[PDB]
Amino acid sequence: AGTAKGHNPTEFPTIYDASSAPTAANTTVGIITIGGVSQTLQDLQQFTSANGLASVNTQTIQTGSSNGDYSDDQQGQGEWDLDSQSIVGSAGGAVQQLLFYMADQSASGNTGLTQAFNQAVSDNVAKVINVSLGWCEADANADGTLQAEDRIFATAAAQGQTFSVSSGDEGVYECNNRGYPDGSTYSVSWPASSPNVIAVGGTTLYTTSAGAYSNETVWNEGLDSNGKLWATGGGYSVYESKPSWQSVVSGTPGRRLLPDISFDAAQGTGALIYNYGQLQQIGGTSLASPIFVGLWARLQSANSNSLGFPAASFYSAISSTPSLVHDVKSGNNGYGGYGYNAGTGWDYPTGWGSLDIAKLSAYIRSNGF
Ligand SMILES: [Ca+2]
Ligand SMILES: [Cl-]
Repeated sequence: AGTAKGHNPTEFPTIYDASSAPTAANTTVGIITIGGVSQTLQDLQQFTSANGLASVNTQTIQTGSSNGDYSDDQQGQGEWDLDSQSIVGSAGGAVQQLLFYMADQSASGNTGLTQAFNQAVSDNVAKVINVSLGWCEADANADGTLQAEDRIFATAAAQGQTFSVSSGDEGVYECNNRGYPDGSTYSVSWPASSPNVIAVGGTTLYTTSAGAYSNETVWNEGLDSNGKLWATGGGYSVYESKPSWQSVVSGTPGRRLLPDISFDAAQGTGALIYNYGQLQQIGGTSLASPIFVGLWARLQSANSNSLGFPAASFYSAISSTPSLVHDVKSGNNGYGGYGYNAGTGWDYPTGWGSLDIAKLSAYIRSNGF
């Protein structure tokens, strides 16, 4: 029902019932990037100015060597643009500060990215940090990246910071050359599979003619011209054990199940983003995660930044309180009859579904989080 169309980031508060919440003006938000953000900061200025918003206070942080390579990755600017504009829109147009934690591009292995995570945790200034990135968890495990980075995320959670991590864009086929159909062989992304982050999957978002929420289905846009699947990542880690709050999803393996929650990701229902000055309609779970980050930062500002890492509370609250979410029920995250199916309650494509922010805010006021 409803219509599939692109959306300005300033629409996400209306869509996810956040208009009545404070903005994130009292919460600092981080974004992990690969390389520099010089064009992204110009695109952010275009965004805030076009939408008549107060300018956003930004900082850029070289997280690795002094002599590292923090040049702009040109294609990457569109990703940091998606992240930053979607955060600020979802946040209601205001964040206290946006911190870009830039990974060194000339560091060995995945150590530039690991150092960017590390800096965000060590500084402990951002309450919420967006990670619109990932790759096959088995590859991360094989070279020690998984173990090194999980230590950092564990410190974050203990400090009360929320890392939000996109679940992936390959459906169940993350490890098959990043999204080529592979029958019944299913896999998941890192760092989404960490139990120390909030993993965010993807929906197809339908709105009414007045722009209200109508419905969400699983994000699955099928194959591109290369034969690669575009769909929400979801499944379970082969390595990470199930954190005990996930026990409420009965009949699942003893592994970290993902995603936790989901928001808009279909390109066909995606965000209108300024990229090198030009408006483009962009999706991915790289959209869904920044939507969560901006919305969650509103709830942090409503609660004096006192909400800790929220995974356990999400699973207890939502399992007991279905009115807190839009439960996705239709669609699949594979191809050719394979993959996981959405269904009643928690499912592998979408987790609990999307948050109804004003309802969650009322729950937190009554019950804490
Ligand atoms: Ca569901
Ligand atoms: Cl845990």
